[PDB]
Amino acid sequence: SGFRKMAFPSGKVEGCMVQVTCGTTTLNGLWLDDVVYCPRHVICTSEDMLNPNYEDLLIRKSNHNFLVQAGNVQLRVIGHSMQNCVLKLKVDTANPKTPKYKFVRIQPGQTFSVLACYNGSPSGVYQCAMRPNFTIKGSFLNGSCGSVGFNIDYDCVSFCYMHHMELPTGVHAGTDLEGNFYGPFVDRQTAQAAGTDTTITVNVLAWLYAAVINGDRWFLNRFTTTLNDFNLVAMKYNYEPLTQDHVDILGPLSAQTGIAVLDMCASLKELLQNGMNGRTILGSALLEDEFTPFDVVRQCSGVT
Amino acid sequence: SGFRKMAFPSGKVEGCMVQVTCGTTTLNGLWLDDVVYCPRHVICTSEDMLNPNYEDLLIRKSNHNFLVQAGNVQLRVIGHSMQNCVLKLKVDTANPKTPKYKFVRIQPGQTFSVLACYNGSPSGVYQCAMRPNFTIKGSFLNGSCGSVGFNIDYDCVSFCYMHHMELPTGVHAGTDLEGNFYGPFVDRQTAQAAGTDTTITVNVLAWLYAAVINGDRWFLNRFTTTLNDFNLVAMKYNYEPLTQDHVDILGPLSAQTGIAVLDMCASLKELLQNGMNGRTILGSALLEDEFTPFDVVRQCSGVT
Ligand SMILES: Cc1ccncc1NC(=O)C[C@H](c1ccsc1)N1CCC(O)CC1
Ligand SMILES: Cc1ccncc1NC(=O)C[C@H](c1ccsc1)N1CCC(O)CC1
Repeated sequence: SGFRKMAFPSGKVEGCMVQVTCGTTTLNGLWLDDVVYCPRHVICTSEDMLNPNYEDLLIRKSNHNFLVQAGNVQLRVIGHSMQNCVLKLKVDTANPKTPKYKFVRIQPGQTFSVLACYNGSPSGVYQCAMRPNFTIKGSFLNGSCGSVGFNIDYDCVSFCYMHHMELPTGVHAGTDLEGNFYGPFVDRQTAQAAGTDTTITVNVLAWLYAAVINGDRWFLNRFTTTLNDFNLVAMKYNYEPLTQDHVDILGPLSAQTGIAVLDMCASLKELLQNGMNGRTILGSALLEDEFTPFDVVRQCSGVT
Repeated sequence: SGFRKMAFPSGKVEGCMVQVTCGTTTLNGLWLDDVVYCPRHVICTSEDMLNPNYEDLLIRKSNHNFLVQAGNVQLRVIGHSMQNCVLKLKVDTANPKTPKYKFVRIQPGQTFSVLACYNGSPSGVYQCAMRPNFTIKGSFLNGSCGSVGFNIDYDCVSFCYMHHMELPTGVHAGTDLEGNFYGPFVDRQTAQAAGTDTTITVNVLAWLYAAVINGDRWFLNRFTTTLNDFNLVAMKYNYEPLTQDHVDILGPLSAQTGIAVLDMCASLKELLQNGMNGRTILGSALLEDEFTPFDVVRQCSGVT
């Protein structure tokens, strides 16, 4: 009973967080095996944040300029390299707390947990989604760079995000663990506007199925629709188009509740057209889109 | 930038979770030092869940009947006792991962993180609040009993909740770590209706200050009010009365934003009277009450 925005347990990731300092800038690093991953903007000065040439700035840096501290103990840096927008600091000690891990590049719509950190210390954990405009609506202050996003599959942590930038509109941009930014964002203090923040339709449907499983059923109507009819409505409301792939992924939720996907689309269509009329669904007065069909199944079944 | 429902990092608590089995019932235990804490209803049979006499049922149990497993290794039970609605299983080994800890009994309005567990394994972490009717709106399935609620102050975990029951209305009831239920709830399969779920006014105000700090300012009006006038409005909308103690606790947020507490009360008064008019605040279409003034300060300052 109940449905909450739930994050993965953060323990496995807390054991990886370290502090990285270069000159006067301190941010967070991710220590996995004998490598510490951190945003390359740790090497940047204030007078050159507008147009930094990272290859040129990195030439002035040596192994001893990267100060890596794990808890209150210093790690010895024996190598450093730049991979896209991340630095990889080879240390002389493998992290004894290295969990089983993978690096994955997620697609928009996919959710993940963020372990927000400052000075290599965790402050909190929250659930996020890669928005369709490749931003994330996080909670990050100065010093949070290098904090990571991840998913967990039993004992394996799939790292998907590393925090790099705050856009002038208070939304967030970052990279996968290969240093490639999600979206068109660049690690420089320049005008970077985000595109349309559309709603993740498949996630809203999954959340409506979670609502039905938990007893919130007022929004269920006597209607049905087609993928094409639904998508005309979705386009009007800045919702992502629904594909047959999305219909297939919602299959288990459709099977559990006995509500066909296209019937749930018709319910969503009426909620978009009429609003909630001051009513709520799973304690929300808006349509939640940061639960994937996988998250709903996981939470509703109790996967550990 | 940004404001999220954030949980404490769960690592310190994950290292305490164990599985406790008595007969055919398996639930979660909290292993701190050489004691495992778990709900006493682990000893109950199905044919006696209506009116169990726990003292009498416990007489038929011995140390060897409580199976405690930490990871995949079995703990040896050398003593057992009942303290209110929790059992304390003395084991022969101190938990090597025991964090610094305290047991606290929280008041309604206070928030905490829950590490939901099944079979002694963590499934997720989410943020909760002790409702004014002493229930919690959690996300718990069968097998989640013994999962705990907690707050963290740097290196010290203050355990405040242990999950025991699901009420017929899908809300949750449990105890502090001394085994005393929050509210009037009892650990038996009987009719237990919850009282009025009123809104935690001081928390809503704190969240409105967080909204102002993060740029959502449309709701700020040209008005002010008094504690007495505000409280008449709060009573009408099933909001908890605001006291001078609450005004004092909001002081730091008032000082940071330059918005007097009574002016923020007047803004809240107009939001209650007029609604949001299809607008949102910190991505919510309703007034959020599960952030305390302390949580807002913590998140907005970056405490680790
Ligand atoms: C400030 C912040 C808040 C929340 N999340 C992230 C950040 N950091 C940034 O956006 C990085 C950026 C940068 C550094 C090197 S090249 C570009 N940033 C440094 C801080 C500075 O005040 C203004 C530029
Ligand atoms: C089922 C559940 C879901 C979410 N959170 C908690 C629970 N468990 C309970 O409410 C405990 C209760 C009990 C056991 C011993 S005396 C009373 N409960 C066992 C399960 C049973 O089906 C019906 C009674």
